[PDB]
Amino acid sequence: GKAQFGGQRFGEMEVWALEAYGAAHTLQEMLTLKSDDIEGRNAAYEAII
Amino acid sequence: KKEVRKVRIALASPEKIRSWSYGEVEKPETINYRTLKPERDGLFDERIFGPIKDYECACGKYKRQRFEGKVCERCGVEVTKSIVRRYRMGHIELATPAAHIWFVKDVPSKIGTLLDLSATELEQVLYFSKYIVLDPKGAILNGVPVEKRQLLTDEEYRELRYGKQETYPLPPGVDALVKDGEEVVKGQELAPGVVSRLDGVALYRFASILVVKARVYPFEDDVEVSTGDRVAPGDVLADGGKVKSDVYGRVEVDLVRNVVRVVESYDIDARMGAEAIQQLLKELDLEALEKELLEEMKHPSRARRAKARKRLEVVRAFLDSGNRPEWMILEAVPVLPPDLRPMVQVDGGRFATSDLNDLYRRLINRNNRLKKLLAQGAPEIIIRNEKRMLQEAVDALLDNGRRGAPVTNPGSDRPLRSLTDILSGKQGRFRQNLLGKRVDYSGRSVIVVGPQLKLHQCGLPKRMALELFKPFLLKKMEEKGIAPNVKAARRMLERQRDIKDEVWDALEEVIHGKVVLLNRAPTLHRLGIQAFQPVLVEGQSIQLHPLVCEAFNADFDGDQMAVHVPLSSFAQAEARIQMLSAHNLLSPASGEPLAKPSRDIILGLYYITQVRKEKKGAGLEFATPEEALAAHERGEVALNAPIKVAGRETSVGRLKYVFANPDEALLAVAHGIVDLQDVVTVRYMGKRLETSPGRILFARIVAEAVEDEKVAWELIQLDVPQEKNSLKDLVYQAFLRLGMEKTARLLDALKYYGFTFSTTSGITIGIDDAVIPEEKKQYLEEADRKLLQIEQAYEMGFLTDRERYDQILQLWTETTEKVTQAVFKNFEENYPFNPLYVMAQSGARGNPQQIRQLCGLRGLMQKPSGETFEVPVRSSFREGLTVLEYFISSHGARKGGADTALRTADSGYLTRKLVDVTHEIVVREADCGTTNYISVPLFQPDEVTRSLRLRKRADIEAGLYGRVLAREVEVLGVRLEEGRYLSMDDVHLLIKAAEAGEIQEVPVRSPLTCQTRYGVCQKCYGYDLSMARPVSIGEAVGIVAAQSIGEPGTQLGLPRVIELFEARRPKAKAVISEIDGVVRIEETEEKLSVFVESEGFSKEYKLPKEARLLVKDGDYVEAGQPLTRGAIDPHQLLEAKGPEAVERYLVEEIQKVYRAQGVKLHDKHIEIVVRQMMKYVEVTDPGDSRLLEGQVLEKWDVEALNERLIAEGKTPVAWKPLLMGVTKSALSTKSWLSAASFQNTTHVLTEAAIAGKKDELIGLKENVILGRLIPAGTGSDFVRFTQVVDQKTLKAIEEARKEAVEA
Amino acid sequence: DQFRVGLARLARGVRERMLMGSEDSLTPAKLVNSRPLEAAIREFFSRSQLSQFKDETNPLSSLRHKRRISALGPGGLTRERAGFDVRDVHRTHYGRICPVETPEGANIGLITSLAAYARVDELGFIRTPYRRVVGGVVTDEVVYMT
DNA sequence: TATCTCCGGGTGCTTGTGGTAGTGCACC
RNA sequence: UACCCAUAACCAUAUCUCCACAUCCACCU
DNA sequence: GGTGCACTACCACAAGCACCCAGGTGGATGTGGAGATA
Ligand SMILES: [Mg+2]
Ligand SMILES: [Zn+2]
Repeated sequence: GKAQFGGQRFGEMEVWALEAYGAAHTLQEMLTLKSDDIEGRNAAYEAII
Repeated sequence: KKEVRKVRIALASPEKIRSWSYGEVEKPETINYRTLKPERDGLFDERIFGPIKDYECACGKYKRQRFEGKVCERCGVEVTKSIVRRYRMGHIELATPAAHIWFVKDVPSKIGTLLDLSATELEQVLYFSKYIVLDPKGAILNGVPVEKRQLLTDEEYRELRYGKQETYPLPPGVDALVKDGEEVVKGQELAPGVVSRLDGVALYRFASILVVKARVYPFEDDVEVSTGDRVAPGDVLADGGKVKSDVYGRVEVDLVRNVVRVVESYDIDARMGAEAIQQLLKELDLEALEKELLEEMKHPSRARRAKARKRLEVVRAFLDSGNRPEWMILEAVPVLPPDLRPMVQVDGGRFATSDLNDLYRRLINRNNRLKKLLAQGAPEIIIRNEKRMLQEAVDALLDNGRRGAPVTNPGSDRPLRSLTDILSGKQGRFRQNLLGKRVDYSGRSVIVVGPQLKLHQCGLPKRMALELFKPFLLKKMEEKGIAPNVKAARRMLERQRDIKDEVWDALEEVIHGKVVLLNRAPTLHRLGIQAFQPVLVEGQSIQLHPLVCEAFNADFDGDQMAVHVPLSSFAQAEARIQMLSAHNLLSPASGEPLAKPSRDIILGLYYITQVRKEKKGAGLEFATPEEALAAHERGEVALNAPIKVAGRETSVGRLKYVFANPDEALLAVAHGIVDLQDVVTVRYMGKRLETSPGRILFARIVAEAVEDEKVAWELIQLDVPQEKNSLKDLVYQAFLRLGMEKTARLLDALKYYGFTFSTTSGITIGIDDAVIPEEKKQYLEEADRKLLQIEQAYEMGFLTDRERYDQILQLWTETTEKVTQAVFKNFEENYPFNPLYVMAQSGARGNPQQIRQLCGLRGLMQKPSGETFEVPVRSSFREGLTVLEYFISSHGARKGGADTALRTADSGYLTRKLVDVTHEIVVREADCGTTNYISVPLFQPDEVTRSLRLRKRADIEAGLYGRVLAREVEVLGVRLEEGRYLSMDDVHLLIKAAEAGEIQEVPVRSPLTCQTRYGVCQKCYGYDLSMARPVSIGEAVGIVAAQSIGEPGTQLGLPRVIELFEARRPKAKAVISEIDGVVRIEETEEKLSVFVESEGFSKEYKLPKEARLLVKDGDYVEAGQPLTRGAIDPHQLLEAKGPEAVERYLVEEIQKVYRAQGVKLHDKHIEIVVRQMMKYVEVTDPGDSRLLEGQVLEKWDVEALNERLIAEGKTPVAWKPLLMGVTKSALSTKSWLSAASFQNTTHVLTEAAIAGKKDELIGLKENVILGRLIPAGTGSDFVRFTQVVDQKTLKAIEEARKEAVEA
Repeated sequence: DQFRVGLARLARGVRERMLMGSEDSLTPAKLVNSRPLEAAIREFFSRSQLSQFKDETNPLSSLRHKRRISALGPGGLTRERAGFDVRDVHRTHYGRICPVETPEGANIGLITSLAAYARVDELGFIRTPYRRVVGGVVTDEVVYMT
């Protein structure tokens, strides 16, 4: 918000469309690696660095 | 290390709660304002939930990494983060039991059904108010027989508890006439003025009288029963066998008169509230109740056995699931970890707190007050009151609103937020963790058109792209020497004053092959997410390729889009291969392309491939005379005949100019000799054509975008203007015959040339372009005259108000169409190149209604009541509307706005219902051994009362295209082998054959008959995709089906779709027949009586005045035939005809409304949702379970297979197929995660907690909830793991294989 | 109305204050305290629904925001959930309520603005001006109808 | 004086309850 | 046991602060 | 042994009640308070 913009809502309709394709890991990364898994996101940031 | 496979939900025992928690909380003291540290044992205590600090303990002696595990010297804290306070849990040991509110207030009262207790009043009144239940002893009589579990008020209870007691003060110093053991009746004069009330014994004191309905017994020997004991008849009281008890009651011995008084109150159970319930649940045994319910169900008729089984299922669930119902009510209440309800300071020391903290504080206060009160003394009424407050506090904590509305401090009338509030609701825990509302590498911005881009690309602002790829940027520029380390690089990028061109070089380096997902906020279908190749641009907006302007519902009136950046290489491959917009050109709802040329490109191509014609004022006869060439060339030299003339056989243009090659023709066009709209003779690859150079250029464009030219020539129609339908067909054919790459290149070339020729062609809208035909003028006059006649027809009284209204409506609606036809006749006759007419003829913009409004008149205008006004609108927007007419049209404008704002909501709800009910269906399968099919008809059974005619081409295409042949068919000398997918060519051939009149029904495979357990097989599903090829195994058909159903709903009638998907009883139900027979119509004036006459019986149906039937007397009638006109209840139809008939009826009825709006939707999706909608059967002949219970058809199939053949015992589990609405099917599912996530978490969770529901992780919603890999898509086992090795290592491993066979 | 609610609160307060009061020479101080009425007025002007932030993007915006008529309000009158029956215009809006000014979105038809020549006379009764027509002459006399 | 402590509207659903006719006990 | 025999103690591993909710006004479907 | 009578199980109707009323984005402003005791 005031400090940083914040992310974008990915809702369910976007989730429904994403799983409507064969996309499987995309949804997994976008639900855990990029959103919620604190250890996961820290490890991902360190690895990509 | 093991993977999660199942999730079990069950009740929690009190010892379970004790095991979970680490310590108990006693103080309702969160945190002092002064001491920012945790206050006490309260809701945020440190040593009860773990340290609040980061890494140090309270003291910090043994903390270091050599010796962190060694117990601390002055302390005892193991090194850990604050995350312990996220997970470590507390508990509260209530001094008094309480019941979970869910099990006592749910619509099926689990407590109220496990015990023979009335839910609405009995359970609460015993559980809150002062009412008493009692098991052991009830044989005491109060004019009422024995009691076993009867509920009696505490007044009459307390009475029967200690006899029948009355006390009367007596004046001291006055010896009343009643002695110590005197029996007294009503009316007996106890004193000069005292009278008793009832038959009993009066006890005398010096100074009191005690009237007890008890029995006195004198005795003169030792006592056998002392004071206090309660006795049964025949038991020795005193003096041995001389005195024995006569009734139930308590014994009191008074040696002053040496007498035993026996009251009539025996020792009986006395209990209130939760403890009582606990006692009941403690003394209840499940097996005996199960057997008793079995006998009470098997013998009697259906009504009682209904509730018998309704409670027997609950009892069986308890017995078979483990957890016993004793801990169904809770003794120790768990306490959530502090970080899940943190008190966070806002500003100025004030702390914002979650209401959970307040609820726990109130509960702690009530519990401590109870403990103190019970410790000190027991004023009974006060004790009961404080028990009630404690109970209400616990109930409020579990959830608020079910009993009153406990609220925050008065002055803020916001009801508190409880656990159930957090779970359920439109925005609860489920509806935000199912969603992942927040993602890291995302952005959003306004979108602008990107026409310079190819279809597989999109423009990305350099600043936001730089921000998005920040870790990639850091690594890539660390690969070079721009910065030494990551911190220096981040600080260099942390301010834009330190940017360098080397930085942008690195940014271009990073994204060379990467893709990003562009997203639009209302994601109606699968195409709302599309991958793209980013191209760095200088600017703020996102550049978007215009051709996806319809894939998204994205215009450029200011709407924004979001962008996401996938990270893993595996996800990059997913997006680039199967989400890239170049690979997704055809709808999943039908084979119609979505990458079709849009409005402007269509306009340009229509302009470039149009032929003009003006006039022929000369003798057009030209076929005959060969002198006519020279003579008519002279005529064109003069003004006798125009160049683009309407000659008899040929125009002078074809005679004058002839071109050797298309290049020569276009070169001569460049010199302004001939316009692109002029037909001329051109020698193409092998033939001479009379075509315009514009059409030749169009053909050359198509042939150059592709490689070969013969294919391009054979896949176009160069004899007609390129209207949007022609372009759509062209794109579809090119996709079919060429593939992906060439279709994309063709689209790019078409877009580019359409833009260029639209620009240079110069189509503009001027006010004079909206020409008003003069003929409509006299039409109005005529209509006006007619109206006058109709009006005088009313003034003579020949017509009613309704009759006049209908006549006027008919007249105006006819003259409107007359005027519109006249307008298009004018346009085609006079001004072929009018921008409005040109836009209407092509698919660019506009409709005949809109053009009529612009130039003609918008006659009929709707009233808010839904009807239409009597006076129409004479003027059009070319002219000026009167103030009154504008005010009238405002009605419809507001109606449209509100209808959008509400029907969008309704359609979204419908789509959510669909996607839930269908999310389990994904094609993982072998070809199921289905020796079954569906016969798609080709003829409409009834367009007239009795007539057969071929169905429309659109319906047949939407029913047959992409289906699989059930069995071999040969119709026109062509052998359509069984198992051959039906392409467009096959469907057109079948339609032509049916037109010739050879076959009427096509046997095809369908999901409706698929025998796959969960999902459908590849064959039974079909052939339609974004591609043409048959479906790949492992892609979610259910979700795409639901999205395809729901997407057109926003742009739409709909309540009919609702009442069809949700199996309901239509108000306008049509009377149907259930038995074969003949029709006997009797025209009784009271109510028309139609008799279905059979050999042994006659059914009689009464039809009111409004019951407009559609059958004739004496007609033969079958089961399920609609006798009257109106909607048909699907349930009675299923009862009459059967499953297949109702399925066909549902599919056709749903398709009817979608067609009525012009939407093209395939029937695979409706079939899929219908199959999921009636996958349930209710067993009638019992097997190893109760009868009147409904569950999965597949499970009963498996059980029957096991019972009859696999195991011995020929017990037929005879069922009936049950049809229920979409909602009930979605709710009642084997998995509880989805059902809890869908509609009502409370009831679903309660049901799934009564019996331990081990939720299997099938279906996509559960795997999304837990966050694990989806079973569908790439997660399907058929392709889940696929070993990959190169050829050289293959040769190495295979050499190891051949030498593995030694010697 | 908010003032009189606060005033009634103050009246109950002074009733109690007299109730436990003993002597009589206490008129100004021991009777009336300003906290209730002042707090009520401040709350109405700050946290009410209809006292909303001014839209001063341009003079026209401010004028329209100042002459906007809302159907919802304190809460017991109409709410956002269900109003579909009344969102549509009426035959009487002619000359009193603009049938076009309504804002698109959820608050459609609920929020509107009165016409230019509209005038509330004394009690929320919008009066449209009309010229008196006597026989065949149109008089300059202008009279306001409800 | 400063701080600590009492002060729905609409739909479908379920259930219920009186009604209503099949069938069990008494006049033919 | 004392030569062997008797030994156990001291320091370096990080994504967070607040953003909650309510009310209101707008924008895009 | 069979019909008049009473009865009780079953269906249509009326009332009480829980639950619906789409997705995302930006901005703005509001927050334990009165009495009582020390
Ligand atoms: Mg837009
Ligand atoms: Zn199949």
